[PDB]
Amino acid sequence: AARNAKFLDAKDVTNIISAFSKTGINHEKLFAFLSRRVQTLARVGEFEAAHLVILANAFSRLRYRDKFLFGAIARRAMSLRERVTVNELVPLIVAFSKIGLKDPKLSKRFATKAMEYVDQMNAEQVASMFMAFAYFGIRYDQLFGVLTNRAVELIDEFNAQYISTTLNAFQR
Amino acid sequence: LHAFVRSPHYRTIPSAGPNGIVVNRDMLVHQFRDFYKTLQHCSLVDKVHLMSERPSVEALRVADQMVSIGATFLEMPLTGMEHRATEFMESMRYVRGAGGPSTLASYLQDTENCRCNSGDVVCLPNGIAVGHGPRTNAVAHTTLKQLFEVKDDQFSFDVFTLEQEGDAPPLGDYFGFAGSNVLLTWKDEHGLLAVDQYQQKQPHTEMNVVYLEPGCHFLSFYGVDHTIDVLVQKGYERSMDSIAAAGLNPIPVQWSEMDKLGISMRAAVLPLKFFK
Amino acid sequence: DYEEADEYGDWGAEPGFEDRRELDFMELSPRYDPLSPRAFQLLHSETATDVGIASIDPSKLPGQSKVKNALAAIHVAPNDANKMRFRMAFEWCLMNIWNMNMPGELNIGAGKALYYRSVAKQNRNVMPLWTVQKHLYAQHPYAWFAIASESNVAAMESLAAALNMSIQQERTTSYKVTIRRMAEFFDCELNGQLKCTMMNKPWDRFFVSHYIRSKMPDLRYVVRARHPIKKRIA
RNA sequence: UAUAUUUUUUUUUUUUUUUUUUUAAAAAAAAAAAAAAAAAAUUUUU
Ligand SMILES: *O[C@H]1[C@@H](O)[C@H](n2cnc3c(N)ncnc32)O[C@@H]1COP(=O)(O)OP(=O)(O)OP(=O)(O)O
Repeated sequence: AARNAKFLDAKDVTNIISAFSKTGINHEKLFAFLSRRVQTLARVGEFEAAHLVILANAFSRLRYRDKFLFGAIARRAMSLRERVTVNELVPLIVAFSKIGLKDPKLSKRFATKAMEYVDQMNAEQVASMFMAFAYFGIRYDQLFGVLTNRAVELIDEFNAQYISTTLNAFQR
Repeated sequence: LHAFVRSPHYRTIPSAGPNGIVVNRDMLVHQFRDFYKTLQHCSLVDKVHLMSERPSVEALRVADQMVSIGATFLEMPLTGMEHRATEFMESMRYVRGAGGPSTLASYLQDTENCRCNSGDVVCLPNGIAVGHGPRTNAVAHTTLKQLFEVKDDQFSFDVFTLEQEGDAPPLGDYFGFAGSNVLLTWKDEHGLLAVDQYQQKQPHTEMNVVYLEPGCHFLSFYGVDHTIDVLVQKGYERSMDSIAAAGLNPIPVQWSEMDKLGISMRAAVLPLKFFK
Repeated sequence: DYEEADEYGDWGAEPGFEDRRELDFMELSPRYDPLSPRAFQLLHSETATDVGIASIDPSKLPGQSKVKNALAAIHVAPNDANKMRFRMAFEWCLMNIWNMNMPGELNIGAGKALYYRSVAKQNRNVMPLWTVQKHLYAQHPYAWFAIASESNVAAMESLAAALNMSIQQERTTSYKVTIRRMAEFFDCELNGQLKCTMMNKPWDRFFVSHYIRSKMPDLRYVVRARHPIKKRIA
């Protein structure tokens, strides 16, 4: 794969990255080549709103950080306005927060998008994105307030398994 | 149905191309992405693949290497193109990435002495057209006569050797062809000569002809599929009306700066047919 | 996020074992690159993960009255195991460098190999040598520092008298420079008269071994070679 | 001697210094800094 990370399309690249994420290898040259190729492909829109989640999750779990790649992925997700649903938005936030050693002005824009996706989401993504925003380290008074306002309706759906995360994020 | 293009190099792109007019480096990059979007929407090509970056700007000509006439391919002869042969190697990879090697034009590349250029050979319904001029020899026409020729009531295929002057551009540049018996031609001396030469051959073709003002770059492909669309430069307005009056939908694209560079529609993309 | 049981190899018999090249004592992963160790081998003096075997006479034992030799597992001194691993790596390095036929050099440096805090995966303290070896060979969260003292100079002069050292060069002042470039890197040693008399590439780290002692003085064994270059450009 | 990028073209606001004019105060210009903003720049022979 290392010598063939250049001659691939989008689907092959995302499939190969997803396959290599789970194994646990840390070949640096392969990851650099695939990051370049992803950056080159993301210049002109060539990723549907289903492979960005896979790429971000695989890179975040792989424990590899790059400002340029994540910026390009965020920009491409930003271009496809109204196409990404909440069910396809929360995992991106989780993946970006798992590598939370980042800079502001990125979670700032993600706060704006989260405003209109609070209505049609259940308690699981509520707690998960709440922990993610807590790990971002930026005080979002209005976002936290609206999350608190909307969270009380689905208090019945709380299975008490993920109550620990939403309780611990406040302490965080 | 497979189309290949190459992104330009921003650092080594030269201003003031070989016509005495300066160019804007940023404007090329700005226009290339819109060209990509138009190409991938214009429904003339099934797939578009983005080739990697290379330093030489003369490498932006993805074509002039390898021509698709049918299920098989034909590589171009190595004559004066050795200085960039290396990058040619890379191109093939992308082709083989999603396609087979076909015949590798062993019969064409190794044909003793060869002088061929992508654009001298243009396909047509039950026909092939070779622009015999300062770029193509008669040996190539004889080889195509040997290879791509069949003659019967239903196995009907023909080859037309078209004469042109020394100063004429390559055949596929000016006079092209679009599906459903529509033939596009420049309204200059070269186009009139080509139309007359075609008319003297096979009078039973019944091919309607539409004229365009000279100096217009357009892309149109026969293809296994049938489609009514053409790609035209967003310059001369009268050509759009002239071609739309015949029932063909035109699509405008901007190529001012790349025209000053000297890059045509034929060499901007690489059409290919991939089968199983 | 926001094997360990099998690390000791106890919960079964890993199928397809022992059918691999003898690279147990070193970490080898599959061209010129500076600051890129091609073979890492961590070592220690107090702790050594190697057991030994020895012969015995079991004739007394009730039932083994017909066998004269029987092997038993005995622990071994760490220094002998360290020496065995060192020579096992050294023969491999010698064969490799002979096959490549590069100009061979060997360095034994004195200094401290100070590591970084991020080495400890899982934020644990006690871990087997294997895992720390893999972590060092993969992430490289370490840095080498060379330092000595002036007060021992006369002392090691006694070592000279102990080892009949002979002076081949006195105190010399040299201006080391790193003549970098946009494509490759190079180095030079300006003399007192200030001219460039050598032109060469940076050293290629082919094998690194850290011998850590209990106290301050630690040892670093390095095998490095220099790739050839046409003298025209030089 | 196992932490690679640094950033950049251009618009808005604020602060500091200098020259000029007028009545300690106001305005234009030059230089510097800070904040913000639109937009752009990476480097493999199986
Ligand atoms: O060990 C290195 C290092 O301490 C220092 N050095 C060289 N190049 C360096 C860069 N780019 N960054 C930081 N430090 C650097 O100098 C030595 C190089 O070797 P040196 O001490 O001069 O002598 P030695 O290894 O015995 O033999 P050389 O041929 O390498 O000089």
